Amino acid sequence: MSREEVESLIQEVLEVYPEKARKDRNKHLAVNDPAVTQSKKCIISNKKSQPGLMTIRGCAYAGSKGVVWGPIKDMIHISHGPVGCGQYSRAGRRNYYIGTTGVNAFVTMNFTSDFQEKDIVFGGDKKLAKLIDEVETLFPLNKGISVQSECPIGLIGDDIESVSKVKGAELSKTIVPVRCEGFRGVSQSLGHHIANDAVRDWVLGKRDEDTTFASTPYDVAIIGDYNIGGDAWSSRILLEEMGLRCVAQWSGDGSISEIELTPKVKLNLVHCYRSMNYISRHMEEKYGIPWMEYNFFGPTKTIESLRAIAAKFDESIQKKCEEVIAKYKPEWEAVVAKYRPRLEGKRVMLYIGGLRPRHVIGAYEDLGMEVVGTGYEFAHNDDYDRTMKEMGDSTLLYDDVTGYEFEEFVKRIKPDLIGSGIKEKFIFQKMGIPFREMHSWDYSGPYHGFDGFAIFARDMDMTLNNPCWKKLQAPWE
Amino acid sequence: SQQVDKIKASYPLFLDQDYKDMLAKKRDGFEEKYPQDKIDEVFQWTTTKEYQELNFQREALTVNPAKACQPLGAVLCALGFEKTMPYVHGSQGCVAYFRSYFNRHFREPVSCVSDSMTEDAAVFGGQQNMKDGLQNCKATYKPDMIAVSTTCMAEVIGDDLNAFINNSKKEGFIPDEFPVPFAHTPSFVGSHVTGWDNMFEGIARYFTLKSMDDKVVGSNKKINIVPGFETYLGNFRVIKRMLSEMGVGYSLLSDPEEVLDTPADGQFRMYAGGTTQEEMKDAPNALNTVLLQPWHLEKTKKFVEGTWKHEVPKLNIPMGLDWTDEFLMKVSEISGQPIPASLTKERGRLVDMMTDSHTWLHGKRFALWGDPDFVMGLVKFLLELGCEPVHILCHNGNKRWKKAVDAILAASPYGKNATVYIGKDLWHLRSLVFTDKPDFMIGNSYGKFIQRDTLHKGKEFEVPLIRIGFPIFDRHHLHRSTTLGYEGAMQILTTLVNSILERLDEETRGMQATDYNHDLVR
Amino acid sequence: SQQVDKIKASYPLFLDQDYKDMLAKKRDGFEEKYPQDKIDEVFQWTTTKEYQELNFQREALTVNPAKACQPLGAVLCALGFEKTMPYVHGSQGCVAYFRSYFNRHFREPVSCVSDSMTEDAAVFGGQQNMKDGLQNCKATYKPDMIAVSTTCMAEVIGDDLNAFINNSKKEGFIPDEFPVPFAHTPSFVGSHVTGWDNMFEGIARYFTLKSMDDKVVGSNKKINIVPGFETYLGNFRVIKRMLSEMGVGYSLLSDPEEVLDTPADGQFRMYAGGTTQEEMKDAPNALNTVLLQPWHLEKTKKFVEGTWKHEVPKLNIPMGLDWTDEFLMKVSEISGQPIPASLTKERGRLVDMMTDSHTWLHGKRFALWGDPDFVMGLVKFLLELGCEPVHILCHNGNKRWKKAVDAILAASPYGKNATVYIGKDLWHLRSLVFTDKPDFMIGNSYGKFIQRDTLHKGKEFEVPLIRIGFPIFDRHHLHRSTTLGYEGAMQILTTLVNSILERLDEETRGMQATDYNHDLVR
Ligand code: ICS
Ligand code: CLF
Ligand SMILES: [Fe+3]
Ligand SMILES: [Fe+3]
Repeated sequence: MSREEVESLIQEVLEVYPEKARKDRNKHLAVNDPAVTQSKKCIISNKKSQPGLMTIRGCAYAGSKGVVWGPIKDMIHISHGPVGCGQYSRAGRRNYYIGTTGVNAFVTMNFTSDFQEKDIVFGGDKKLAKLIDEVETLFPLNKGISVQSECPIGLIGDDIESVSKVKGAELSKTIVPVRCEGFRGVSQSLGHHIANDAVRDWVLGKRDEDTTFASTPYDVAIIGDYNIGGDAWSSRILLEEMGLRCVAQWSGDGSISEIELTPKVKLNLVHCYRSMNYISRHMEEKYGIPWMEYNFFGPTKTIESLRAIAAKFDESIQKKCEEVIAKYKPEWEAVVAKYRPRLEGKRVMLYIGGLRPRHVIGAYEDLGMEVVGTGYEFAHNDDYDRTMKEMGDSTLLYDDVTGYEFEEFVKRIKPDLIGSGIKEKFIFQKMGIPFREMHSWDYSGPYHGFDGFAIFARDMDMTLNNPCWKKLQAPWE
Repeated sequence: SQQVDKIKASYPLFLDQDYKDMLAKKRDGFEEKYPQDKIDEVFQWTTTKEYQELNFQREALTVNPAKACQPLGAVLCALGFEKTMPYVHGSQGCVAYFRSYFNRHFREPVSCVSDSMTEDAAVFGGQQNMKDGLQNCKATYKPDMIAVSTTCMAEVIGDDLNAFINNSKKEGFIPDEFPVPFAHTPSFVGSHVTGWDNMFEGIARYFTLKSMDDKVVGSNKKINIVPGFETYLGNFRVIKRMLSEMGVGYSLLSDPEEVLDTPADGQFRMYAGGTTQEEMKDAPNALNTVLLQPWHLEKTKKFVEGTWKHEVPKLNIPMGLDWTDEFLMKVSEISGQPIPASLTKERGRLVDMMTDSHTWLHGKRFALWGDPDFVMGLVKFLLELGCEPVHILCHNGNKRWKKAVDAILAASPYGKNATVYIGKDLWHLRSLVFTDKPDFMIGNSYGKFIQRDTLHKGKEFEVPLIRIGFPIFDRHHLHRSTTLGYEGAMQILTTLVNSILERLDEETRGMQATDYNHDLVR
Repeated sequence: SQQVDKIKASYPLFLDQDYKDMLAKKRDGFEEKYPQDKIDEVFQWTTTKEYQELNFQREALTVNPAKACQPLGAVLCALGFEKTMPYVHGSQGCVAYFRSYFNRHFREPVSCVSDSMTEDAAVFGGQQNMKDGLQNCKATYKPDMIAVSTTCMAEVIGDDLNAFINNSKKEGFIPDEFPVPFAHTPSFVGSHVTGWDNMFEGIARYFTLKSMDDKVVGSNKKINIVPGFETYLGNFRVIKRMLSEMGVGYSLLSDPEEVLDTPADGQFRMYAGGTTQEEMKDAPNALNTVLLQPWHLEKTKKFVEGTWKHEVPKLNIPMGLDWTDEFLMKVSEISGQPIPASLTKERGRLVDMMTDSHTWLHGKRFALWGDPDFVMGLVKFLLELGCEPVHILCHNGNKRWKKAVDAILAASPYGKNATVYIGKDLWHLRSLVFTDKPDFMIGNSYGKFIQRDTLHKGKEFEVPLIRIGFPIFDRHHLHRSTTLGYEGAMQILTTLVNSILERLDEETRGMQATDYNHDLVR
């Protein structure tokens, strides 16, 4: 509630900015109105960041190599360019997989061209060809190669597409070049689109003339779940217990074969709209496969999504869904009974770029917590159209919030908890507000499904109610 | 299925029967995985000598590098000055990755800004980006100084910072007297330490190049200290303590230990401590300047000798016993102050600890990697303990450094088996530790994946890892330790001897199998 | 058979096939060993709850005790004074054990003498032995003070120390002005901490009994600090640094840190540092006396409050965050010196580490043992960290201390599963950790066997040990660590978090089995 003083608070925070920066940043801060279906008249997103304001956004390389292509385990991903880009992104994301690392799985590995000045000056393509030959020599059990280009590759001028075609024809193995340069796009959002285009153009249509796969009318495909801490497995066990068979996972713990076999699926289950809606729409137009969004955050959203998914099949699937709901009711009911009293009525601010802030709000509300402010660094206008209904009235909405803006909002609102990334974790831990790392689940999890709800509740109780937060002020101060 | 009293995280929740069955169904149905026999055969092949030869015939592909890019070191250098904002002219992903890396290592907030250059700046350059970024950063975060480095994007398209900054100053974006030092830090040249050197040289040249008329060497009777790329707070603290104990006036340049160790008391200090601009202006009045890590501080050495007219001593990093003694004696000779009894007592205590633990350290084989100066100091100290380095790795080393390390090894009977590798990566080190098994590894957290690999071959082939270097991610508050001086040598000795003792204790824990050597007293 | 290039010690030489065959032949031929199945069944029965009931029904048998006798603590107390020779009135065999214990823990030479009483002295007393011992020790080792302790045998015989010392004084064996304090330390009463208390009270009474006329409280504007039985040098160092850093005049009585950390510079110093005799004489002139370890300094407190007329404050051991704060505030109130910014900066940094590590520290179960004050402060710090101390054991504790710890536990929600045991030994703790498994154990090296026992039941039943206490025998240079104050809190926090993370890394190192949780960043 109380929209007037949050409006005036926005005005006070926007006072330090220069005129141009103030004018732009005024469009990205809004007061939530749940009765609005078109966010374009209230908030503006997917615009460039103002220079020198400590934005949290990344690059398209992070949104392509580190997000979409990275979780695929049996392929080798070459960070084409200088070493640092692949160095800082190595094993930083907890996309879980099962495989022998260095033999048939290469997720935590860092393959890079390691460009020098002589590569910046004299071409670089022949180095790419020699690198592909060496990769084939030393890693024979890989099932594909992707070349994620970094910033200098486009700048110096290079044709990685011809090298990919020539070496793929010569070695009879798929090579996917991804022009995921950092300067392309204002955030990680365009990296998702570029990676989806690469999958569509070089991988998805491989098994078009093949019909050796025995498909059943219950086939589904999990798309947009990247198995953070085992999230995709927690969703998969619920989907399999409902009578469905999943042949593909995009892309957490995924494989090249799952991606190739996905077009033989009767229903596309899209968890993350922002990163895979492009490929879902393409597969709907080409192969005629319908797709829907589902939510597995908390018990209420899990039950709703399970019933909605079962509604697309025959009656046996609905009966199985009822069976699994009845089976898992006492578990989450006990978790709620144990943990809601400690967390009832506590306010939380969220800032995770992309799909997670609208999705997590139902899980928070399940434990009696209220979200007072939210925002995404890279989300588009359709995401803000989707999230306005979820959020409460006269609550704060931000888009690509700067460090100063977020710090001032947190100091004025004074929430009981903040869920965000590593770049702001210690900032707010210094000021004495409990903090949770939403992007990595603070090295815990999974949080999807009934099995993940218990871990979610335990983590939030252990962080919000920790005694260390009561010793910030010295007794003699 | 979860029990509300014993809630399981990913491990060991995904070890239940239902989850195992689900994963087996997934693998058997829709993965086309290779047979386990083939996987085992290829893994055993990867640990052979022929595979090592194939691995060392690499020229284009590098797997698991042990170095970063220059602007990371540039930001680390910029963080060490009072109320200084690191600014990276280029894309924003670079700054995001730098901040994430430093946050994960130090577990402290890291402040840096970018001009968010994009396709428009790729086509038409980033002059407007620089102007707007400088104005916005000064207006919002209110720094006394802005320290500008470059992203590889800005380096390839030939964006020159001098003209951009002068244009911004003369068009009213920032005041003309506002200090904006700059440096060019291409990511395809050198590594992070090179970026640190470039940025420090840029700042020193900005503050001292145009005021060399009234500067006389020795006027302020202090000694300048340049630490270099340092990620240990204890390394700054021990140098300050040792220099203040001798009564030597000093001036630490680019020390970020204050901003990187802010207290948690309900307030967020975005700036804390650091060297003031006055000490940078008065730097060439010092008696001399000492470079703590000279192998990555060569360009700043050229600047100091050519311009400041300082006879920079030829000193190694103060790691170990001999090199710390040489550093102390050189500082005493320069400053004219005698070494006090406290430092003699500390050195005697270090020698006592060396003699107490010499039995367990003799003949141990080590495979280490890191930065040139740190690796050289570590190899030297291992030679003074009777230990035997075997595989010495430096991904950012040169021929001169390798020759110096070879000369150091030749002057000790424990360096015959030791071999130095430059330009190699961690995959090469995995092959080396598979074919020539040492006792322990010494390096950053990236070596942990090597240990697991060895454990897959067998318990008797496992090579445990000791976490000394940058970055350490899997452990907490190890950045608070020391590596330089007698204190750092004491800590390193304790870590090594206790790792050896813990390994021995683990190997002899089976009852009625090997517990006869499970001694209470070691 | 031994290879000259690779020589094997007992492990793994005795794992060779010939040695294995010879051991099997011996066992099957002449040992008449029980069948292996019977041994396994008995071991399984020893881990059950019925065995725990039988073991807790013990009334006369003590197995694996966690304490020593009084003269050990008395010798440690005597070592804290300048040029003081610890003297033990009794047989010579136990002095050798004291010296061996302290040599194995501190890894430093410990000096002590005995009069070597024999059964001939048993039937007629040890008066002549005392005379000859005093004369020979004074002539040979030239001390400025001799502190006399009693072996249990001299206590059973009933030798009067005062009469023997006076008789030695008046007969010319020792000069009449030579200070020879004495204390009665029966080994069948209390434990080593009680011996420390007895020796300190004896020395204080010797030096400040007959001279209590020209004594005014608060004359010298200094605070007396009594450390008690302390085996960490870092504790003395941190107390001294914390007191001197805020400008408080202090007087550390019986500090041994200098004599137990002498440098190795080619010469042997039998005495070094310690408390001066004039310091003991000027003790009653202090404004107040602070006892760092009240629960084993009861008689010292009685003497101080009854003779020195000092209002001893109601202070706990400065371990943790709240208790260190209370100690600092009490010292500031007594001395009138405000707490400086450096101490609050250190407190903020410690809170920073707690905030950073609470995620991994929360909910873990610990079974700890040790001396009463160390155990109680460790429990308080664990409760501050959100940790669960489930099995609290103190062999030399009393009902008063148990009630105090129960009151401490009841004030925290994390003490719901906490049980305090007094008078129980390490076999009881083995049964406790077998029937109610905690996550970790916290104690001295004697717990290293319990871990082994757990590993025999299974890997999933193993309880790793954390070496914090006295004595630590299997690790090197752990006596230099800090335990009291903010610095000690940081060290303990780092040790606990890194032990937890190391256990996780070991558990998740299985390739294709559990390596899905082998996170690089933790
Ligand atoms: S892909 Fe996106 S920033 Fe949808 S780039 Fe990012 S593993 Fe976030 S809110 Mo890190 S659009 Fe996934 C995401 Fe969400 S890396 Fe993960 S946590 S659900
Ligand atoms: S936005 Fe993205 S992550 Fe940034 S560079 Fe560009 S592709 Fe890469 Fe890697 S190497 Fe270092 S950090 Fe950059 S400056 Fe040159
Ligand atoms: Fe921190
Ligand atoms: Fe010693």
